[PDB]
Amino acid sequence: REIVHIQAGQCGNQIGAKFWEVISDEHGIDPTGSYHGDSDLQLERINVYYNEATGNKYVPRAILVDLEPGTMDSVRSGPFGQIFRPDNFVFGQSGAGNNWAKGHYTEGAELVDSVLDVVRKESESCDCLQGFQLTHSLGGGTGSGMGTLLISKIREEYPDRIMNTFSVMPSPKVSDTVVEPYNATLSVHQLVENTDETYCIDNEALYDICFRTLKLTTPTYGDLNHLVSATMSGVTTCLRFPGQLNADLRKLAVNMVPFPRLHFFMPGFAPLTSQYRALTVPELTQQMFDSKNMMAACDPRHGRYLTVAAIFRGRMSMKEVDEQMLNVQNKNSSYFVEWIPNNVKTAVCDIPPRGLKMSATFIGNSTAIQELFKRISEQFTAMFRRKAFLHWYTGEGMDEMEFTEAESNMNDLVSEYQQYQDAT
Amino acid sequence: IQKAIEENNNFIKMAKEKLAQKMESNKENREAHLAAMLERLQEKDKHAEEVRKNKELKEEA
Ligand SMILES: Nc1nc2c(ncn2[C@@H]2O[C@H](COP(=O)(O)OP(=O)(O)O)[C@@H](O)[C@H]2O)c(=O)[nH]1
Ligand SMILES: [Ca+2]
Ligand SMILES: [Ca+2]
Ligand SMILES: [Mg+2]
Repeated sequence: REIVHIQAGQCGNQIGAKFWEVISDEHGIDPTGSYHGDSDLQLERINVYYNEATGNKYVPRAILVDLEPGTMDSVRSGPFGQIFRPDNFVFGQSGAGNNWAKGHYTEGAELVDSVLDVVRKESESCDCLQGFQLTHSLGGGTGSGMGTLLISKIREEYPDRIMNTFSVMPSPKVSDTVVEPYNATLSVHQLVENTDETYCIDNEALYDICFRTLKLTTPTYGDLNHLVSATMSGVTTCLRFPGQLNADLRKLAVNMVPFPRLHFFMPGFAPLTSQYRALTVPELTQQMFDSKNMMAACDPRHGRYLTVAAIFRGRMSMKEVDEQMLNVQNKNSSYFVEWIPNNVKTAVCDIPPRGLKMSATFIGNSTAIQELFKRISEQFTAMFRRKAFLHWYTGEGMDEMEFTEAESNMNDLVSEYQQYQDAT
Repeated sequence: IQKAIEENNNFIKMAKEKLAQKMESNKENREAHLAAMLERLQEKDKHAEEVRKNKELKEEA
């Protein structure tokens, strides 16, 4: 079941490069694309993310997109630069200037057809494509605007294929420009309409984890992307390794999304790294459900869990795991809805990640994700009520009306979450 | 996108129009000032011609 990967913009490309590094390591592929691992469990599900090339080299089914060549210069030079198919570097020369309008309407539109050509030529070589995954930020212009435009186009061309995203939310504590709430607000609406699952990675949470928990006084984007790549590896673990259930993207989405618009997930990971202590299953579960281990800066106790999936990795006792999970639930059971019976599920992968003997990845569909959207909305409004900086967008053809619509759709989305938080 | 193009073109057009109008108006104004000053000097020459003509009408007396 093949997956097509797309990474757009600076943040998108950086996080995608780290993800490919991580999973290439896990699958035993070296930077040249040659396999040098030590198990066939590494290969049984390797066609999901890699094409088999001449000489039986393995090449990621990844399309790299940017409106400027910088980050893709670095990527093509970096650790795993030479593994990406050269044709799949699709770039422009100008940039998007952290402007959603430039990425979605002006500069991006000039290149979206070129990108879709590579998307198509990758899809044709798929025995049965199960869907797409995109990595991008919502606070910039290329990732944000052009990736949402690409998602719209892909839905047009592949209306019946799963579209999932790892989307990095902006946060003032780690910020590049002040117009991030605008871009984010306009992107989120797009996602609400055009993604089956969006894993909300909040840089606020990443920074707070790297500072308060890993005790890193001056976190760089690399330190946050370490966590993001760990989570991305965890989320996709069940599809990349053979010991697991039989579910494509569509089945997992079907069981994790009770309502179409409420498909924004809170990722989580444990333990947090940047040690040799063997971590125990009870500690894994407790940390995994701890808010301090989660990538979205929301308090799960201010909301309720619609569905929960946990992927443990490592050699552990499934009996102990499943006792500890049942502990953490039956104990704190006021934060799980009673109208979705048995909404917590757990998988255990006999293969661990690298550096860690036991890890747990947390995917939670919680109504507490509100707290992120209201945050963004507040920032949005705090500027939009004075039309502040709107000239950046009006100069590229946008009308205030559109900003008002984007504000309203997200305030609606917040309200929908409130509706399912009170239901009994 | 077409609205963005339309506004860029509109800005260029009105920049050009207002500048052309300004330069035309300035040329007209400076030309009028010079012309007035030149005609004033000519009328001055005239008064000069008149008085010098007058000198000839008293010597014949
Ligand atoms: N996690 C993470 N976030 C980033 C990184 N670089 C930028 N961002 C965030 O994304 C926004 C900038 O988006 P950018 O990557 O420039 O995409 P573009 O502007 O569309 O090219 C900023 O608001 C940052 O908070 C990164 O390396 N890692
Ligand atoms: Ca151009
Ligand atoms: Ca074409
Ligand atoms: Mg940037």
